[PDB]
Amino acid sequence: PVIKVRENEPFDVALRRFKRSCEKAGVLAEVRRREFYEKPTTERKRAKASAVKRHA
Amino acid sequence: FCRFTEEGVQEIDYKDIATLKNYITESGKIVPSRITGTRAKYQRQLARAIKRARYLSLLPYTDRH
Amino acid sequence: SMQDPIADMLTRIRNGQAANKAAVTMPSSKLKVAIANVLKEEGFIEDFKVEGDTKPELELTLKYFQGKAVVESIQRVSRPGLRIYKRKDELPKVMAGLGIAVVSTSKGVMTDRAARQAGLGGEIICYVA
RNA sequence: AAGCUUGAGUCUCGUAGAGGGGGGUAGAAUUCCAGGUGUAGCGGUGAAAUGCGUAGAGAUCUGGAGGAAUACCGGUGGCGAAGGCGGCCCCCUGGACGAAGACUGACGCUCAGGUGCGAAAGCGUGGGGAGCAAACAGGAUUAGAUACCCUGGUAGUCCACGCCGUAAACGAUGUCGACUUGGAGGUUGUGCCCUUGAGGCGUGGCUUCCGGAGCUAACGCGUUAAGUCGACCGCCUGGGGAGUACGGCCGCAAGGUUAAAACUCAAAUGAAUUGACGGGGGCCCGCACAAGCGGUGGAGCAUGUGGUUUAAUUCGAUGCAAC
Ligand SMILES: [Mg+2]
Ligand SMILES: [Mg+2]
Ligand SMILES: [Mg+2]
Ligand SMILES: [Mg+2]
Ligand SMILES: [Mg+2]
Ligand SMILES: [Mg+2]
Ligand SMILES: [Mg+2]
Ligand SMILES: [Mg+2]
Ligand SMILES: [Mg+2]
Ligand SMILES: [Mg+2]
Ligand SMILES: [Mg+2]
Repeated sequence: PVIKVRENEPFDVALRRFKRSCEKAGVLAEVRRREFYEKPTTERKRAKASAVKRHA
Repeated sequence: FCRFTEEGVQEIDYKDIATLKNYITESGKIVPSRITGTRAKYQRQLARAIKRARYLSLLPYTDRH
Repeated sequence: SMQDPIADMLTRIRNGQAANKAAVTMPSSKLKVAIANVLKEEGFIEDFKVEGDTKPELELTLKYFQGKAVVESIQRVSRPGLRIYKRKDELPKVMAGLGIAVVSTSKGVMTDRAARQAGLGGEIICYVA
């Protein structure tokens, strides 16, 4: 998320925008996922669990 | 809401840059069918087109490189 | 495979009885038709009718007397896996007479009682109550 | 002996697909090699140390070299007999599914033996080797730590042609064929009606959840049944001994497969229920902690116990809730 600062715009606002962009990307989450190797089976199980949760 | 269905097209081409850029984010990452409201085959086609563009370096893999 | 037609028909009938169906449609045969006729004679069903030239379809109208199914239990004893043949005196009496058995009798397919009356045995198709 | 189409097939247009096999190639990222800038630490954890780094590491920019896997799309998405299969593109090719129709006329089903496919790991020669990572080493941790944790690190993971032939190969539901109130959907098509607009009519195939009848030991399954029938097989007959021995057959080997007996036990389980318990989750509460105020424990003294002792040290009280 390459972010540039506009004229007539505060630093805090820019920071907030950057944060939003990051959130949109889901980079941190991806990193977390990749931090340790996941077995395919485990991933599948997780997905299934998520699907189950979705149903309410 | 699916635009492709509304249009009534056979194939989504990698030629049209303006349509493809609407379906990816700024960083160079594809937007899901669940958010956009697209049909699945159409979504797949779109993805393929995006990939082709990336290969040809029409739309980037990553925005920082 | 479509191995036993008679058994299939019986199953369909049972299903109809369970789910309270007014009319049950099924692929038809001459022996099947005869069986249906026999059943009608016995008093289990309203009316049967076969319709179809290339693909014959037997339609069976079922009775539900006093809010309950008339054909309570309907099961084959003779089977494609194991055929049961019975002698004249060896013929069963299903539920002490109050209930019947479909028998392939050599002088026309009929009831076990009827066969006994005649003096003839054969293959005991189904047990009907 | 003679025939039929609905079963089962083949032909016309299509339909999508991580269906395979073979060949190319793309990106990021890691590693390493080389160089440039740069300086005091880097890396790691719960905290540390081993490690790496005053030789200039990490950091970081450029140039590469490679090996592997394909982020995002990606979804109880799809396809396959299953095992499985996801970057992209081509070649070869299997199958499925459908729509109108045309034709063959039972060509059907299952399958003992038999044959083929069969994740992983392993095995075999030859490659290839970036990461990861058994083993292995060091550090920790620890009462000990052959572990969990860190730093490293060989085989292996990757291909080539073979062997192996096992997995909780699991929908723990054989395979096929038939029938029985439903819904929410999703997925994949397709044909009409003025598509009068994404849409409408219905109406066929495919998969997911809830659930009626029913069923079951219940849990639950539930038009994809574990329901109502039929076929056909396969397998079970208390647990352990033991899916082991011995023998055969297969295997390069590992082992696999078939498959006991003696002896032994009165249970072995399965579901569910009340409990209790959890170093599970949620709630709340107590001077429970925190925040505080003084103690005891150290000393002497009083007292009570125990222990030893005495001729006898009456007896009882023993976590709190005996002292
Ligand atoms: Mg003919
Ligand atoms: Mg392997
Ligand atoms: Mg090898
Ligand atoms: Mg390790
Ligand atoms: Mg060690
Ligand atoms: Mg096995
Ligand atoms: Mg599996
Ligand atoms: Mg099994
Ligand atoms: Mg259910
Ligand atoms: Mg063995
Ligand atoms: Mg004291």
